[PDB]
Amino acid sequence: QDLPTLFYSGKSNSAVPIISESELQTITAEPWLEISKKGLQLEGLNFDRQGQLFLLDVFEGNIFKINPETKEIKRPFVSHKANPAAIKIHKDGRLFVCYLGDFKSTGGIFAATENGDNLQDIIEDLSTAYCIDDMVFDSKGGFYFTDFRGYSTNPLGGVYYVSPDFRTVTPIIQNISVANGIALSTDEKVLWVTETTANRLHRIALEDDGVTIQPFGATIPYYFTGHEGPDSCCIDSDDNLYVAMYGQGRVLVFNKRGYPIGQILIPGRDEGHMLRSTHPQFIPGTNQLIICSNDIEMGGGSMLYTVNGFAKGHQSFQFQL
Ligand SMILES: [Ca+2]
Ligand SMILES: [Ca+2]
Repeated sequence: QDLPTLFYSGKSNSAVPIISESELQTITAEPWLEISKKGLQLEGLNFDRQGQLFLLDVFEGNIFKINPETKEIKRPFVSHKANPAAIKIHKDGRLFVCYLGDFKSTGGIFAATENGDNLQDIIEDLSTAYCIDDMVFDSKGGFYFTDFRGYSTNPLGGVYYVSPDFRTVTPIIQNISVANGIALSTDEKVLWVTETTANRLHRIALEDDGVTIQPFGATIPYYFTGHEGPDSCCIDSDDNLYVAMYGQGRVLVFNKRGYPIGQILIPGRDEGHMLRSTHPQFIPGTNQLIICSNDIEMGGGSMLYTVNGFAKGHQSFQFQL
């Protein structure tokens, strides 16, 4: 575990650090496992109850299952829906796959066993205009998802909440220029959302009903910078937020109050390599972070990188007892 590590030193230990990105505690990720020498748009990291890693690639729709110990890579099935972008495992073991469809309106969410059986349309694709990029389950089995639509000045995107019985969809926050990453705080009273095409971080304080925003509760604690923008995110047990930066070859880390406290660089970024860092996720029961990226832009491969985060990963829904 002699991996580069993030510590609570200097301004990384302050509740409200006044600091610039160039001054952030920074480490460079170590190569962990090459998924392929061919360029694949890796995304959707998620570990099952047995600690096995699941992920996928957007353009081909391959679903991969990796053994963290042996490093064995399996490709159980392929998405029957176009451009899947995330995998969130349910408490019952099912894999929920978010997909973008035609990037205009035919996205949605389907569920299936880890072998690709029992395909279920959780959020049907053609009846609604959503193009879903990611989601996060609450402790009740309900979930919040990101509507990945629009662009900079055309905020068609937003965040919606699906009831535990999957029968209702409630808008949480709209007018977002491509909602991408999403995460719930450990107490599930704060929702973090990334807006890719406008480079903004959203922090949303929720009422006890989990759907109503507290007065003046949705704010912009951080304005990102650089092409292209923030991507997927996850938290750790200390409520820090890890945000993969798409096209920037890095991951930014924020404390529970939304202040930057860490920075993780992907090797080769300065030369234009592996800039497509899309998703961060912890190996269950540890503080070892895995980050997927790819070198499609340079005709390179698809690689998973690793570093040690500030704390152990949070026990999300798939680990509930
Ligand atoms: Ca749709
Ligand atoms: Ca994403």
